[PDB]
Amino acid sequence: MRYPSDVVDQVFKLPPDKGLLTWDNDPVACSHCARPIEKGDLYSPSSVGAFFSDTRNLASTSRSICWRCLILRKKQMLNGLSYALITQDGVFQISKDTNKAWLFTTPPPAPFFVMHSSSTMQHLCWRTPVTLDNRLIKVRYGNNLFVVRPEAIREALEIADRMNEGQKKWQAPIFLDRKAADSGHGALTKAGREHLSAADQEFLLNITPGERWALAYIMHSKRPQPEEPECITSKILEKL
RNA sequence: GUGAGCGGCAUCCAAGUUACGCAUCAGAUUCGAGACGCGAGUAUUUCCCGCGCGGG
Ligand SMILES: [Zn+2]
Repeated sequence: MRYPSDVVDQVFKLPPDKGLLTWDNDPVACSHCARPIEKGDLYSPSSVGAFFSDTRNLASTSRSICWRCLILRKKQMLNGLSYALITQDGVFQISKDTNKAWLFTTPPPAPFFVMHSSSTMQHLCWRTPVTLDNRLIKVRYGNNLFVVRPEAIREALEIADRMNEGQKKWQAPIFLDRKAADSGHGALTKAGREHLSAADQEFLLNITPGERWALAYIMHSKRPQPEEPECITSKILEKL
């Protein structure tokens, strides 16, 4: 899998819609997934409407949308892929905290896309870049493009465990917000400020925003136990 | 063509109501406007201070 639109024909196996124009000009990328639209490929002109708030994330100004993206842009597809992890095998739901911990500590090997909506409904799937290697996971949370490294997540979890192994009252070394919205997101808490060594503080201050967002779900007083998410592509196909 | 470019934390809200610086406490005890200015002592030079003259 190479493009976000590749999930349609590879895990949803949906044939293209009808009434679609056929490109008969010089190739140009899809305005959504940057996929080339060569001669003979089925496309459709852009008709996003006045409620499209993702003009900044458009891959190109070609005003053309491939059929895979047209399938992806359906309301049933948007709602189904709000908290979805699309691997080669199928589509899983990472909405639960345990699923997030499993994904960010024991990721699947194959290429996969990670989606997470920050609101009721958002355009995600055609914006998420593919994660080619599980060591450098690219996560699209709403409008933010996050890079999550599972090794850094594990190291931060170990740092917290060493910090709070003895004290009965568990305290978060770093202030984290699940929405990545608080003005104190990523700042060191007091307990971590005078209970962590210089190296651990330096490591905590030098984590990517995506790692802070992930730890905002995985790092708590009682760490969630990782579990495999349930397959969802059947539900999405049935509702489509 | 710096994962760039583009993007109002913004709108609305009474610190207010009620409350005695007040009650009590000698500026008192002693003592004169009534006393204080020379009619006090001889005759012509003696030791001396400034130097004929000032002066013990
Ligand atoms: Zn596309």
